[PDB]
This record gives sequence, structure tokens and C-alpha cells, in this order.
Amino acid sequence: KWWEEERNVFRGRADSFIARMHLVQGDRRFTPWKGSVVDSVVGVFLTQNVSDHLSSSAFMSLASQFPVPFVSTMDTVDWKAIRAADVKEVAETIKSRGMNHKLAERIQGFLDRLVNDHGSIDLEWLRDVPPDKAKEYLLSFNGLGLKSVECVRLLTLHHLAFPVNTNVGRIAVRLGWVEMYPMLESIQKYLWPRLCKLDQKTLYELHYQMITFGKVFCTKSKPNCNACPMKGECRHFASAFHRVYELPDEHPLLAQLEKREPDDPCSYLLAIWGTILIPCRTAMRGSFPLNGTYFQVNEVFADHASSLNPINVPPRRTVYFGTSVPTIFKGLSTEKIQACFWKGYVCVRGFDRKTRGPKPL
DNA sequence: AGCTGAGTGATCCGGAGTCTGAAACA
DNA sequence: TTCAGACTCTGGATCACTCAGCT
Ligand code: SF4
Repeated sequence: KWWEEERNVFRGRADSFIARMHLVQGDRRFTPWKGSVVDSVVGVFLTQNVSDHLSSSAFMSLASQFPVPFVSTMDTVDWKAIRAADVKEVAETIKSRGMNHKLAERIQGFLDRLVNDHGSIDLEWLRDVPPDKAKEYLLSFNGLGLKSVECVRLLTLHHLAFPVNTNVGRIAVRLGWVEMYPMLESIQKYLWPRLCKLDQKTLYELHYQMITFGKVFCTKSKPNCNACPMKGECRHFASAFHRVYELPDEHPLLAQLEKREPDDPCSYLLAIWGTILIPCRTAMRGSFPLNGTYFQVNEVFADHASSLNPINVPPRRTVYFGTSVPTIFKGLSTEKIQACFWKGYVCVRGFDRKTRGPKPL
């Protein structure tokens, strides 16, 4: 059949795209997180039409404002209190993200429906049910579309789905697979049958890589096509033609700091001027929605208390600071970005340990 | 035939950055 | 040197309305 042999052609190219970038884009496979299903639902709720860092910071502020009493799937937010809470404070809590009243009312309605139907607030059983019925039940909610449900299923329930976002569509069109021409998002009906038969781990990995490639090299305006490894196979090419010292685990400075997560590859950093940068997984104790796909491989947080009041006592790694990932990554040299990926760190925001809430940098 | 209707295109609930061009001045 | 909007940002829900559909 012509279909199956045509499946091999792009699947061979897809793994070729993964293999070529994996040399430069670092190494990353499925690393589990302890986030509950409701947490992932609220995360996909908050990441609609907004940049990733703002969406994550909004969820962090939401968690800090209404905390579960603490020091596996466990909710980090007293969702019952939020549902019982008045709309004004909830809207004020996430006002920094935007659409504060709209999203707050949608969240309150979601929680109210969850309480009214199927008893109390729990969605752990969604993992057991067959994927199609879970997808339909998730889509049944208002404020959720196809792409959000696909991302939830792929990242949380480990199904075989692929979110075709603006990053995915542009990359697929330009990179010899399928101008400023506005293309309607229907290439999924084209792309997915090609990718219907593929390894699950393959899909998750391909895309962590693509999200990264979309953000680093193949930006919408002025892509760094000179340093891009896939410039040879790029169809769009034919159309056109501060350093820090890292602190060991048992360093005396981290006595007040909490115990590091055993799974996190990152290590504690020293922000010299005295300030400390906490790794994202350690800062959040894992337990973050969407498998922690918000944060890069080497994304770290900052300590607001140590930033305002320095803890100063009077190997070397490079940290690139900026407002967002795409801004700093615009590099005319490939070697610099490869080094920053394999042996570098990135920080964009700040965080406080006392109230566990995000603070401006 | 004279009423569907399917399907798309604007719009906006909203903050927060960057980017142009205009202006201005030489 | 200002600076005011014009865009983008892992999208959804409403309302209005041009091309097919038909019988
Ligand atoms: S060569 Fe340029 S357009 Fe092609 S994939 Fe690389 S960055 Fe994108």
C-alpha cells in the first residue's frame, strides 16, 4: 500500500530531525512529575493565548494565595476554598496574566461543576478510562478546545496525541514536511495520519525538541537560518533561496534551604554580586502540571528574600538572563547556543520562599 | 425556489513585552 | 532624542454572514 511506505518516508525524516537536533538540543526524555490531574487541567486553563512564563507565574501566585496546609498525586491548592472564595480575590490573584475576570469565572464554574457532578473534587480515575472517552469528557468542559485537551492527554495521561500549535504548524510547513501566508490550523488532518503510527516516547521527545527549536532557531521573524542545523533540508530555505559558581549539594550555604529533589538534574547556584538561585524542580518540590514542560532543561528560579536582603559572605557555569526564552536565544553563532544548551543555565524570573509566591525580578 | 446550512471570519474578554516609523534635529 | 500604538503570546466563545446544497 502506498500509505504505509509513505509513512516510513516522513517517519525517517522525523527521527532524522530528532537525531540531528538531539546532538545540539541536549538530552531530554520522559521525566515524571508529581502533579495531580486537576492541577494539569488548571495549568492548561491558565496557559491559553499567553506566554509560558506568565502562565506558570500566574499558577504559582494562585498556589501561594490559597495554599494546601503542608510543610504521588496531591493537590497543591485548596481548590475547595477557591470555589468557596469570592470572585474578586481570585481575579486579583491572577490579574498579572490577563483575562483575570474571565478566567477566574471559568475556573469557578469548572470547580462548581466538578463538585455538582461526580461528587467531590477528584479526577484521578481519568487515568484508568480509555483514551477516547477521557478526551471526550475533558473536551465537554467549557473553555477547553482541541489543542488544550491534546496537550493534557499527551503530557499527563501519556496517550498518543500531538498538539499542533503555531510552533508546530510553522515548523512543519517550513521544514520540508507539509511568505507570511496565514494557514488555518487544519494541518493536523494532514500531519497526524502521517504520525498515527509512532512510538509515544517518540512523540513527547520530538516535541519537547520542536518547542525548543521553534523558540530558539525558527522564530517567525528573522530566523537564524545560518546556524540552523536543518538548513540543508529546510524547504523555506529554498523558498527564500553572568557567569556563576554552582554550589554542591552539601554546601554549608544551603543549610536553611530545603532538601534537593533526587530526580532534578539541576544543582544549586550562587548568584554573586550574595544571592542564590534555586532550581525549578527543587523550588516546586516537583509536583508541577504538564510534566514541567513550562521550564527549559536548565531553567532556574531566583530567591526574592535573598535578592532583596543579600546573603553575602565576603566549577563555573554561564547563565543567560532575559525577559523570555526567545529573546536571549537569538544567537548568530551555533556553538554558543550549543554550549548554552549542553552546559549552561537560563533564568527569567524571581521567587520567594516565605510565601511561596512569584515576585518580580 | 426559497429555504438551509455549513463554514468560516472578525471581534474581544487582557496584561506585558518588543518594534517600527514618524517626528525632530543635525 | 520621545512615543503611541501595531504586533506576538503552546486559544475560545459569539455573532454575523458568503458559498454551496437542495430538491
Ligand atoms: S533554516 Fe531557518 S527557516 Fe529553516 S528550519 Fe532552520 S531556522 Fe527555520
